Amino acid sequence: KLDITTLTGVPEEHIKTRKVRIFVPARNNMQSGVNNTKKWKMEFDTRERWENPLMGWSSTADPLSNLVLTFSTKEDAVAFAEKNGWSFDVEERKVPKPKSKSYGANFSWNKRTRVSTK
Amino acid sequence: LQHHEYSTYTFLDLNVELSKFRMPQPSSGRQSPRH
Amino acid sequence: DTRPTIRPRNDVVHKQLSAFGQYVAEILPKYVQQVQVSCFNELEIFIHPDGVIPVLTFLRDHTNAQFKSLADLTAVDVPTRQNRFEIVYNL
Amino acid sequence: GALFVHRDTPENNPDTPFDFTPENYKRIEAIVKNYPEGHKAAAVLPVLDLAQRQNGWLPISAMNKVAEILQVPPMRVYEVATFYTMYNRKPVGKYHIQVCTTTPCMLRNSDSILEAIQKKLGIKVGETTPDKLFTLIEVECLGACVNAPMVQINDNYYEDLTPKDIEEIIDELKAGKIPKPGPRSGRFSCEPAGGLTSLTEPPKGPGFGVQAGL
Amino acid sequence: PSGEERCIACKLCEAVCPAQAITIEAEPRADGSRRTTRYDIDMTKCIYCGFCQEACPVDAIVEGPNFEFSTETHEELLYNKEKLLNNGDKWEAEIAANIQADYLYR
Amino acid sequence: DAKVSPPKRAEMKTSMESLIHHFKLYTEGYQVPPGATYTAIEAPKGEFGVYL
Amino acid sequence: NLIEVFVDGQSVMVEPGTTVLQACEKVGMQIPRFCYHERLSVAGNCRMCLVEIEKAPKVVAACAMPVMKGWNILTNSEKSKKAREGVMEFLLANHPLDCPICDQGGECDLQDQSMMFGSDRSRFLEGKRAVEDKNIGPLVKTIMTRCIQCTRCIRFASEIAGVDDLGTTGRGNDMQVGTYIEKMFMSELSGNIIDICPVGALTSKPYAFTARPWETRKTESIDVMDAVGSNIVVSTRTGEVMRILPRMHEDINEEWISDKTR
Amino acid sequence: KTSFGSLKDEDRIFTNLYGRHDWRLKGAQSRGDWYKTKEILLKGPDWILGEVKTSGLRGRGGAGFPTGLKWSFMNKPSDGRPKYLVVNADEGEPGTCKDREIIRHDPHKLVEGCLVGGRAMGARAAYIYIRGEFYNEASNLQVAIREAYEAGLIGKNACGSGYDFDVFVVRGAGAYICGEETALIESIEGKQGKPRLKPPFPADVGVFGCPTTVANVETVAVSPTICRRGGAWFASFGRERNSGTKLFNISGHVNHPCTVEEEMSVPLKELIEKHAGGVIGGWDNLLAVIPGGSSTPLIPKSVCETVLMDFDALVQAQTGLGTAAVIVMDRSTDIVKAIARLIEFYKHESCGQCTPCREGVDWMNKVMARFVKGDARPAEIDSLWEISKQIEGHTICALGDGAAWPVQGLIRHFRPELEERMQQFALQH
Ligand SMILES: Cc1cc2nc3c(=O)[nH]c(=O)nc-3n(C[C@H](O)[C@H](O)[C@H](O)COP(=O)(O)O)c2cc1C
Ligand code: SF4
Ligand code: SF4
Ligand code: SF4
Ligand code: SF4
Ligand code: FES
Repeated sequence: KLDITTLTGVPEEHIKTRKVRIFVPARNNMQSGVNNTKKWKMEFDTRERWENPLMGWSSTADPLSNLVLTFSTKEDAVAFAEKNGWSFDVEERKVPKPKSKSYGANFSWNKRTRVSTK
Repeated sequence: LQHHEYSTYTFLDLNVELSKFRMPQPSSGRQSPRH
Repeated sequence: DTRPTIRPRNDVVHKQLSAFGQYVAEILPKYVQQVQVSCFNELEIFIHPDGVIPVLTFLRDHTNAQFKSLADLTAVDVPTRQNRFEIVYNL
Repeated sequence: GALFVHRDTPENNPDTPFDFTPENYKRIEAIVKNYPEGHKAAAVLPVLDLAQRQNGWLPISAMNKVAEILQVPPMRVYEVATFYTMYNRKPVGKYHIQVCTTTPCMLRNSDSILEAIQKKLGIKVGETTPDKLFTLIEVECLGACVNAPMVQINDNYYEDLTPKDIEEIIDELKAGKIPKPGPRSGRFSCEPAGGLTSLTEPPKGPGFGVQAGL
Repeated sequence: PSGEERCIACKLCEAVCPAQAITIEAEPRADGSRRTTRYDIDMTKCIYCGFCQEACPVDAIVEGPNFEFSTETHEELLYNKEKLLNNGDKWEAEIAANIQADYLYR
Repeated sequence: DAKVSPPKRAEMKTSMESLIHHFKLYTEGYQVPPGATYTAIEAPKGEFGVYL
Repeated sequence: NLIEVFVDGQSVMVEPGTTVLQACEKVGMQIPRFCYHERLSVAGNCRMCLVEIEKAPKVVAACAMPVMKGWNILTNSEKSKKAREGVMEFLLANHPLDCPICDQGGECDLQDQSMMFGSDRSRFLEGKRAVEDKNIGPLVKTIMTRCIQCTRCIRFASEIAGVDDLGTTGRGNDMQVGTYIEKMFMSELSGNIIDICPVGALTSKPYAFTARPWETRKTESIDVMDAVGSNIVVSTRTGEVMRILPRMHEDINEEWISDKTR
Repeated sequence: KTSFGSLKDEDRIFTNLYGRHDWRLKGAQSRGDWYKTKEILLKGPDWILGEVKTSGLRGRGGAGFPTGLKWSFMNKPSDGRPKYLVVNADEGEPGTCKDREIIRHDPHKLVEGCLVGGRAMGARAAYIYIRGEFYNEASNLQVAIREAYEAGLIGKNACGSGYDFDVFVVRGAGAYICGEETALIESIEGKQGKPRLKPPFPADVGVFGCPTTVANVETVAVSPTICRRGGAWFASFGRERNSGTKLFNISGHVNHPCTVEEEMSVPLKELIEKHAGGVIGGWDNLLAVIPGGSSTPLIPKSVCETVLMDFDALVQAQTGLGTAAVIVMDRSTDIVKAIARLIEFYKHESCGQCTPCREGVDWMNKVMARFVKGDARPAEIDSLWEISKQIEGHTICALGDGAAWPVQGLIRHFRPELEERMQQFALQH
């Protein structure tokens, strides 16, 4: 098994305490486009983001707070997480169901699908 | 030239007189498909 | 298409590069895995990692391939592959 | 020119008094009986027409009453009332002068008729007479585009008009009279102005030209 | 000219900034308009590229003509919204004149 | 090509299509078709190349 | 039962009654659309999904037209491109220059589809229309000048919410969406009309002006307001919850969340 | 036959167009109506459909679709739902007044046509959708239908044929778009007059969600005469595939505007100069003529000189037959102003549902107004042509096509006038 953890140079705190999530990003509900929901992505766990005293900017001590790796398939992401010794959490991809849509149902004769306005 | 004997309710009054001649309407199976 | 906005495409260089790629693939079938010519007339030869020295030495010394100058040598990290590191030679 | 949003007013509010007379209710019953059961929503247009014909215009209370009677959402009745042009959502005058300004009419100098109406009534297009007797509004072809300038006052067509003829019609209306509908040039119908070029012969009669046996 | 800020908090000046020097926070003001509550640019991170003034659709953020504003402490270079507004009011006459002289090329 | 180069500010403040593209080019930018290239020029110090 | 149709020549087996848009989605082509929504009745009025069927002289509406066996759908043909450009030009002819001030900016379907399928300039030399705003409640901020009359909100109300209050008043270029009377669109699912609306006509009043989509960090979580356990996305920016958006789960909440959850 | 355009009064289907006789049941029966109607219905739907097909009848609404096959589309076994016939009496196309005369002066012919068509299509009833402005005509039609009910011609056991059939008159509300078949169906159902999207076609899903067929008043009223006198007799008039007797409305700048039932494929010049006294000022003063109402592109005097008034001949002439409404404009007419007024009509009579229609019709209206003022540039004519092409074919209803076609015809036949007016406006300023 690949154990490249000793070669990546990551400190121990960010190898064992981390919790990598492997998922396909959900579609932005504000848009009908689905081009972003095609590649598997890998992100770490959110950590403390305190307020900088001088300016109020959101400070952080998490070096891995902006890492978003994109993978073609779930298996590749799982393998990459196993390579670096990161506790991965895979979420199964959710694909919208095929839906039976009929424009003629808008004017049904004995059904509730009859619309009152167009 | 018989069009000047028609009042506002002439069209609707004639429709009322025809209600007896009209045969029963069909049914969709509910009072309104909203039901 | 045509008109100023589009970039003109040169078919002659495309044909020449495709022919030379076929030539290289024929000469070195032991290491050459794939040959491509991009639409902007750039030739790429894909080589099995054991073929670094043979293919480069051929492309440097062969009379029909005098790539005597190493323009660049870089790597591309694609962590979605078994061999994430992709070493690229520019001659 | 009009607004398609309703602002509550003392003369036009949801509490404005309106209700169908019992004879109008009988007419509504017949109208609903016209359409198949389960589709009584098909009567929105005729019931709104009846409400406008009774009240004169369509207050919001009239639309709400129509929706209540037909058991349809009030928004559907609002859509119907705003989509069509014959529904007056604001009070109009006693006589609703409507002039066709489409190309067929325009070619026959309908603008002369419109100018004559404006000169006589003293109100521009869209205005109402100070005595609330006449309302002027331009419209599109009213389906009699072959009969010179034509104005529709209430339910009657006045065709083959001339400025003098329109002045006379307005005078008759203001003097409490019923002007004769139809062409005002001398012709009785869409026939040619001078001399019938067709249908001069008497009708053939029943059974004429019956092919074989049928 | 009315005296009101041109900045309508579209945040694309922050989005285009290649150094991520601009920090913007906005809320619906008491009038209901789009006004920033925080507009902070650290001159200690800016690359003086101009992309901000080129992206602004209302000519609000504008790199002015001043270049001699050296400070004795690092903290003075972390500009607030108040600092920028004050700067704009001070150099407006010149900034306007420069815009008028150059806006036809933009 | 207003989908690569931003439109003029006069066009941006008068044209809906120009404002959309100006908005997108300065927030997301133009999408570049997938591929790779090595473009080199005769820089004053020699050959300067970029493998994009 | 599966009939055979072709999308750009490639064969694909689809059920009878399948629409052109679904046939193209099967192979991976997402036809541009404004009026069509998967969970609403087919309207067919935005006309953005017009595509060219091979050997046919007229462009059909992919959102409504059911496929017939043997059809070859030319998604990227010149007729389709010209139809999309013309429809986008007509949509943007009267659209207001509010992109900097529109909260839909950066996540606007009209912007992205103009960038991808529309032209790059305007031939509209006339004056744009303006629509009086309608107040429909304390949650949905309405700027009706941006409405493209896609009738998504009307259909969503009338079908998913059961509230037959939204509708179109008038006709022609003067058609206006919204309640005819000054009425409040009161529903527990009213918040979703903000999401279905492609343009920034309907926007979240609490979320107004607070942030831009590209800067927000999306965290996928689960709702706890009720016992449904709806899947939501917590959009945070610089360590602060900016908004809550639904996350698609066909078996729990489909595409919607309640007003409390939102 | 070689030359057409001279119909004998014995062959005219509508023998009371001008209202010179009684329009009631007695007058209609004296003029041949309702003769052997029982036998026609007892022939069978197939026989009626065959007669309609053999007559070569095409739609008088404006589309010109083959009537026989269109009606036979409904000839299917019942699926448990009622079947209806819908008569299009909206008549909103500018210049079109033929159905008004039919309803006002020959109403019993329309009722008999409704009965025959419903028998042919197995329709339970007939909803006649008359224009809302046509109130006196609606009253006349209601009186005729009441007389038919009293005589037993319609209703239960219609004409003794054992076929149950009702005729309903539904008044309009003032929308030209309600002339569209699907929009008319929506208006009957009580919604806004917004046209549906096909498929489903009315022959499968129509009024109240039931199989339906929308047809013009003339197309329905000519059916009893076709059935009685024979399909061959009807096909004997006009060119092949353009057979029949057509009602023509001659409006605009003509000496004697009128409406006459001439034979199909009649020469336009013969039709104008014979039944209307020619153009005002002579045929040498004719600028352009719109042959089929407003939705049809205009044709100049050169085309009008030798052209036949039928579907195919006008189609070849880069226009259409439409409703056969012949609008005549003399050379004193501001043709740009007239076309702008037509585009304004289409703007004011737009459902506003489809994006191309709703936006582009108003856009073209503004552009045409600026053209009328001359306040534009010569480069904008091609832009307007492209806008019209984007509108045409990309809409739900054909009102987009009906608004693009006038602009296309004007640009094709009078572009020099537009450019000259633009030059005039430029020079003055
Ligand atoms: C904008 C528009 C207006 C129309 N107006 C009429 C009309 O006034 N009368 C009519 O018979 N058909 C009209 N039509 C055509 C109808 O849609 C339908 O095709 C016709 O009524 C049926 O003709 P047919 O059955 O005789 O073939 C109109 C179509 C459009 C698109
Ligand atoms: S300065 Fe300009 S670009 Fe930046 S947020 Fe304000 S208005 Fe937008
Ligand atoms: S000049 Fe403007 S865009 Fe450039 S780095 Fe500085 S703040 Fe950012
Ligand atoms: S809705 Fe979209 S296109 Fe319209 S102004 Fe807002 S961001 Fe721009
Ligand atoms: S308000 Fe939004 S969802 Fe409703 S019709 Fe307009 S664009 Fe569509
Ligand atoms: S997506 Fe099909 S017409 Fe709008």
